[PDB]
Order: sequence, then structure tokens, then C-alpha cells
Amino acid sequence: LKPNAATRDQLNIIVSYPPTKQLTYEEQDLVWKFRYYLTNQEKALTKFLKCVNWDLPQEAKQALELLGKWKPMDVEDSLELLSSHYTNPTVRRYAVARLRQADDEDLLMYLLQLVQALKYENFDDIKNGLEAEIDSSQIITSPLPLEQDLCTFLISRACKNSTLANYLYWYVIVECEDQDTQQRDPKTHEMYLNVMRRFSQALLKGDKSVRVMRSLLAAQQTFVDRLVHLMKAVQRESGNRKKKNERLQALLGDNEKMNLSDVELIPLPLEPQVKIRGIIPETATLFKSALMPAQLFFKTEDGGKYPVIFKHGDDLRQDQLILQIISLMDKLLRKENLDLKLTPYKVLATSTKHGFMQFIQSVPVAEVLDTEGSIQNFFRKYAPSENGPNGISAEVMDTYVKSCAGYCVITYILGVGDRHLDNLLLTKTGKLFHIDFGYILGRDPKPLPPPMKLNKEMVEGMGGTQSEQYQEFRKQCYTAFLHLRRYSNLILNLFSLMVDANIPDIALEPDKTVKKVQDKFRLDLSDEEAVHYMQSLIDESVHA
Ligand SMILES: CC(C)OCCN1c2nc(N3CCOCC3)cc(=O)n2CC[C@H]1C(F)(F)F
Repeated sequence: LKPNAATRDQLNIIVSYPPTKQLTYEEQDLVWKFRYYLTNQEKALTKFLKCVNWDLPQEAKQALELLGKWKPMDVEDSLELLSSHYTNPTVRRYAVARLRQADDEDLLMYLLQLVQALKYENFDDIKNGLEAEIDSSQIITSPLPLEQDLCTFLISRACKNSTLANYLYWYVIVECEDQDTQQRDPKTHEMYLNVMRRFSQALLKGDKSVRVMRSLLAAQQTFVDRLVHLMKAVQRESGNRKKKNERLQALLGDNEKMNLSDVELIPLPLEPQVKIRGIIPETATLFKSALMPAQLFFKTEDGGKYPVIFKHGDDLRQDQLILQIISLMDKLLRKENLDLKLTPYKVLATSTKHGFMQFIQSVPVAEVLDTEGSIQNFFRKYAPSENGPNGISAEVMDTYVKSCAGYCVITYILGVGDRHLDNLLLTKTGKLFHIDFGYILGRDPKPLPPPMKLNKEMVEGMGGTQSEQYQEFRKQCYTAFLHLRRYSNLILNLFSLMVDANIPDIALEPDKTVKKVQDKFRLDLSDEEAVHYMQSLIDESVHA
């Protein structure tokens, strides 16, 4: 009923393990033995529930009396309980009970994963909450004249928060529209339709503002359906990029026919806090790309311009997951008082065949080099300073060093491949950032890719390997690395809820996907060994 000094050390080794590590039979027996002692350690509860054989009624019974007797679990840890591993209704209800403790800010960071976790819920209980044959896109547009589960909870919070409602809407829409899920997992497709029917029904039962949320959601779906129709017409248009652009601007201009240039204020699906009046027809063009994505400028509520990239005939879900992870990693780093001037641009899939991206005015590194000669020359042109380092503004140099460090570590951890200089972007304020995440988690079009994403010209832009800026780069690389290792339990749990998400590079090897991320962290190394390891990576990458 109480362990010795040696046993308490062995127990501490187990509790510290990543959520992925498989507890050995011997480790399991040790956790089951001192299960009453561990009740004071909130971080041990996850290790305890991984010992239980839920198929054995007596093991399940003992395990649940201890769950109510334990020190309440953290919010980051409750994400482990909502995975495919747990079927026990009492455990899954407990996870929702501890998630309820998070604020909406935190809930939005985890919501993409929470929609995926509905795949592990009781489908009948979802169906009973209601009071091909059904078109998912037409639910919201066709209105008719330990107690909460994941579906009830998410809907409860969505009805109180408009930002949360928008993302719950579009995330569930993409899930219903998934053809793979329709063919291979019909009962799952039926569940998602039921989450949408229950969402519509709850909004229709709400107050003045809650009923208007459903109108707004319908107006958004209708707008997106019209934009898709225009995209198909432009993509079909016979001729060159100019023929297609003229057709694009003409259809956008004809507001009576298409209703895209003049609309009553609606939330931009990509970022719902930004209300829009419509698309500016005149500045709308197609990108050179053979995929024919369009650049569209939205007229905002308060007289601004919000440039967007709308893609048609492409699945944006891989880029969506990566940009919400980059957004989360930036949020944890800022929490830890480290602002690395990162660019977590918004991405929102509106279906498996189309979606939005937030356009950030920038110049590819390739173009910078092939027009100005060097990054330092570019910076000297647009941001000069007499007193500044190398005749470049000090702020621009600090932004460039900080962003280079941030993306270097982030793209290392996420195993981002296909890293040429056309998909590495630079801003006149010094912001370096990555785009086009078609290859992640070790994948690359060419064989044996390098683990770190550095090059000659990048270090040149800092003022070479002998500069003070290059020293600060190193300091910021290893500092950010340690910070992200502290949040490894959170990062690994969110990646664990994505194993069945139909993300191409995840779908490849679902079983091996989370260990691929876990390895990058080098949790086997102490914080001091990690600092050296990160510098070895940098030095080996800069020299090669
Ligand atoms: C430099 C820029 C004009 O290059 C456009 C390149 N462009 C693109 N821009 C992204 N940005 C989002 C973040 O702000 C910048 C643009 C993200 C992204 O996925 N892509 C994929 C390749 C092409 C296109 F046209 F096919 F979509």
C-alpha cells in the first residue's frame, strides 16, 4: 500500500514515458501494485488505464473505482483517453469532463483532432440524440419549418461561441464529404451526418443570436457552392491563362448571376472573425500552376482587403493539419515567452476536393536570389539602415534570425520534405516561412532527404557562419527545441488522434506515424544532451 525508495524511482520512470510508449508486462504489474499510492500523482492516471484489460469485467470495475478516486488529470492528458484505444464509456465521459475545463482558446487548438475522435465514440448514442439519401451540404441550408459525451459537448460549446461553430461546421462537412469513408466505413459516414443533423437541430432550438448562427452558416455554404461553380467554369475555359482570367473576372463581376462580388456581411470561413462584403472582380487571377488555383481579394467589413488562395481539385487536409500544428507550436513558444516571428497562415478545407489558404505577401527565396543576387541584397534594397548590421535594418535582421530558427526546428520535428527555394518565402520585414506541405514525416520526392532544412544562401542572409547573428540563430534553435520537448505529450496526443484521418503521408503507415514525430524530440536525451544534438544537426547541415 506504499512503495520503498527504489520502487518510487522505477515508478517515476514509467509516469514520465511518452503517451505512445508500450508499457511492458513487468511495468504494468508495478503500476497495478502501487495503484492506490499513485492516486496523488495526476500524471500517473494515463499510465494506470493503459494497464487495464477492459475485456475482463473485474479489471474494468477495479479500474473505474480508482478513476473516481484519482487526482484530476490535466487537459493535455485527457486527449489520450479520446483515442481508438478506449471503448469504455466511463473513461470517454471522464475525458470529456476534464476537456470541459479548457477555455475556448485552447479548445480551438485541439478541435481538428476532436472531430477525428468522434470516429471512436458510440455511434448509436449520437444517432439517439436526434429528436447518399441525405446531402450533408444541404442540412444547414434546408431548415425545417460524467453525463455529456464528445458530440453533446462540442455542440454545447459551438452554440455559445461563433468562431468554434464555424470550424465545427466545416471540419464535420469535410468528414461527411470524404468518399473513402463513405465506401470503406459506412457507419462512420452515417455518424458524421448525424453530428451535422444534431448541430443544425441544436442551433434551431437556440435564442435570437443562436438561430442567426445557422443563417450565417447557410450563407457561407451557399457562397462556397457558388465559388466552386465559378472555379469549374474557369478551369474548363479553353485558352491560355489570360482567357481563363478574363472569364474569372467576368463571372465575379456578374453579381446578379453569381452573387460573389456583393453580399451581406458573412464570416470568412478561413478566419470567421473577419466578415466579408464579397470578392473584388478586377484583381482576381489564376496562378501559373497547372492545378489552376485562384488569388481572390475579399472586401472586409472594415474596408480592408483579405487576399486568399482558393484551390479546386486538390485535398488541402495535409496542409491544414500542418498549419494548425505550426499555429499550436507558435502558441506554445509565445506561452514560453519566445516570439520567433513565425507565419502560421490560415488553411481551411471546404471539402476533400477544394479549400482556402490565407495569402501572405512574400517573394520565393529562389526569385530573391535570381533578381537581387542575395538575401542580404534584397534586405539592403527594401529595408536599408546605415547603423544596421550589413546596412540592413536591425529589426529586419532580428526577424530573419528568429524566423529562420523557428522554421528550422519546426520543419525538422514535422519531417517536411520537397524543400526547394520556390517553397521558402521571404518578406520585406524579414519574415522567413515555408509553404506547400505535400511531403511530411520523412517523405520526399528524391531519395534519402536531409533531416535539417538549411542552405548556403540562408546563412549568407544572416552574415555568414562567423557572425553574431549566426550565434543568436543557434541559441534560438536549441532554445525552441527544449520548449517544444516540454509539450511533447500534447503534440504526440494530437498526432495520435490523426492516425485514421486520410492525410496522405499519415495513411501510408498509420501504425508508425506517431513514433516518427516522437523520435525527432530525442526524449532519450537530457535537456543538456538535446542542446548539443540540435547544434550537431545545425553544424552538419550548414557544412554539407
Ligand atoms: C509567393 C507566392 C506568390 O507564391 C504562390 C505559390 N502558391 C502557394 N502559395 C501559398 N501561400 C500561402 C501563404 O502566403 C503565401 C502564399 C501556399 C501554397 O500552398 N501554395 C502552393 C503553390 C502555389 C499555388 F499557386 F499553386 F498555390
